Amino acid sequence: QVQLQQPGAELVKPGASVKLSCKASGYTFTSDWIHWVKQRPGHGLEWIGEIIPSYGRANYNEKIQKKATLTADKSSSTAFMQLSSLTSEDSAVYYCARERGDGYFAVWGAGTTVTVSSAKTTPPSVYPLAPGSAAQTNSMVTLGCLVKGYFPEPVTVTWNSGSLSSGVHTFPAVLQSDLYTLSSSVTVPSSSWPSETVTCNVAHPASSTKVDKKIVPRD
Amino acid sequence: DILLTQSPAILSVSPGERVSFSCRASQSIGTDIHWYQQRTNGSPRLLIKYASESISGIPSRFSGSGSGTDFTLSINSVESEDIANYYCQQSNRWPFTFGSGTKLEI
Amino acid sequence: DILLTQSPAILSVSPGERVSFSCRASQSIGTDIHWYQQRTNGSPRLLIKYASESISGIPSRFSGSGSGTDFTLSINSVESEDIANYYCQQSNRWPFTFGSGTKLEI
Amino acid sequence: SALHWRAAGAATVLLVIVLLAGSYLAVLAERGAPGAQLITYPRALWWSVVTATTVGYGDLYPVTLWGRCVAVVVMVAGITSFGLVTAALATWFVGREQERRGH
Amino acid sequence: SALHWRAAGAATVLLVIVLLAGSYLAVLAERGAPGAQLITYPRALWWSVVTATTVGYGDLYPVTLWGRCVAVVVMVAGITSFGLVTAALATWFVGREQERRGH
Repeated sequence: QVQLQQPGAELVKPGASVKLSCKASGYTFTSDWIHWVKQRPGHGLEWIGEIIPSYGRANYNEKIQKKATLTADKSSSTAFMQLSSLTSEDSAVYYCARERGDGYFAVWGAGTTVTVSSAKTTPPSVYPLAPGSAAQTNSMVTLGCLVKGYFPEPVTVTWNSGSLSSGVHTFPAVLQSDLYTLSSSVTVPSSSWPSETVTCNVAHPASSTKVDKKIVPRD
Repeated sequence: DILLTQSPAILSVSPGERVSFSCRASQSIGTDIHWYQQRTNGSPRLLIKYASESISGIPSRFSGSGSGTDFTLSINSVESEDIANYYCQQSNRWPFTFGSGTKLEI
Repeated sequence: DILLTQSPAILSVSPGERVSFSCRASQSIGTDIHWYQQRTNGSPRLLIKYASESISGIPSRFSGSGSGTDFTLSINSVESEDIANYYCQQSNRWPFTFGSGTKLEI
Repeated sequence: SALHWRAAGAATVLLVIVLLAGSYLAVLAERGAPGAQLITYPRALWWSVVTATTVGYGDLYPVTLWGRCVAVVVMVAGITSFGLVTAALATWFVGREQERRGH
Repeated sequence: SALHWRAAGAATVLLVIVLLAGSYLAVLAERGAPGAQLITYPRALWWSVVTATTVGYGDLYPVTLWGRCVAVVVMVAGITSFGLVTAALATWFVGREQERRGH
């Protein structure tokens, strides 16, 4: 490997500031520019600005209200963007990318989800979903798990720590009285359960919590 | 500032068929156009740079073409992994600008 | 002679909201565009020169942007003192020409 | 190694360093100026050759004060280098002609 | 101070005065001619360097008879100055080579 490393989330209060970061690795030349791109939920990409760490020289998108201030620490191979005096227009995902000075973004970060709200950070409650005792199975069987009462977004839901790729849906969160809820679904051959173990792992970056929860048939 | 227009916004094709996404620039930019793929909750991913040049990692299925103001990304034999949002971006003139983007839909 | 088109002629915004005035040039003029404010019975007053460069005296509230044929003056958080007529003017080619102008109205 | 051939050679190396520094510095100078085309390193390098030789096609040129100041140093390094080769060739021919006249 | 280095230096100062007078006079010549871009002093100065060096990008050029007459004086001052430096370098090298031959 991962070339650009970003935090997964920050909550910020209306009128507060925040300092996003980006740690580069792999080849880090003098010629390299770090870019910042802003994607609001269900909108497209917006170029926000660029810094050259070697010279520390920075340019900004002047087509929008200036919220950003780009800084680089050449010792710790790290680019920072100070976003100050934020409203809810500023709630979005912010990516860093690396451009070698030939004009295209070769490599992106995973991006930082910045939620600007007056609410408070809540870790999710996680609940198994094994089928009711009265359900005839087939060649396959659908299990799931219920991540509810978290703020802010996002959460990351994996099945057996990444080793279960096929058969997985995660549904988009809904928002109830300043708390989010989603469900994830997994579908395994019925033979392979519960003989072989099935665990949902649920990271919530804004609260530093990561919980596992095993899916056993119902007692 | 250069204006990248991507029309249409949604593109519905049948599995196995050829698909073309258009990017029109507001003024001539040579071949200084690059295309990104963004899957649901992924980062963008370079597919094509300089209009037609391949990035290794990328199915040969993906091609691009065009020069001046008219650019086209093509996927010959669309498969389910192609469902995503496709963006164009220019490096001809400061600053770099993006297209509004196009959802592919099978 | 270059033709500066300012549309729309009147612009109605609510107090505290962001406002944008457009100037389109009949042919590319780089950034050689400057904006003036004229209050009821005042002289014009330089606000922005060279499209985005600030004049000291001028609330940071005022910004400009644009290059080629498309230019924009922005007032982030319109206040009552902003009520005025806004004009663009080009220095790219002889002679200097003005825009038709835009009334802001809260 | 006579002075003139050492100078000719020195000017050749120095021109190459100026083409490279000038490419880098022009890009740095020009990004941030809306409409600027002189903003990636590979064609900046093409630009610096085209300026140093004085061909000046005009496909690319700087539009900022610092881009233009950089461009002036590239023009002058280029005109001086190539003039310092002409002067070194003139020094060779004059010596040869003396030797031939029997002088 | 030998002649050649005094002349080289004189030509450098004189070129700087011609770049400045030429910027001023071109603007004066060009305003009043519809479409003329050579009409503000800062880029006129850029134009005068680009003409004097003979790079001639063509981002700017005069379109009036007097703009063009001014441009001809800038071309010629520039070509002569830079030619007078080449000639002064050639004078240095020839002397050095004589001294080395032991002459």
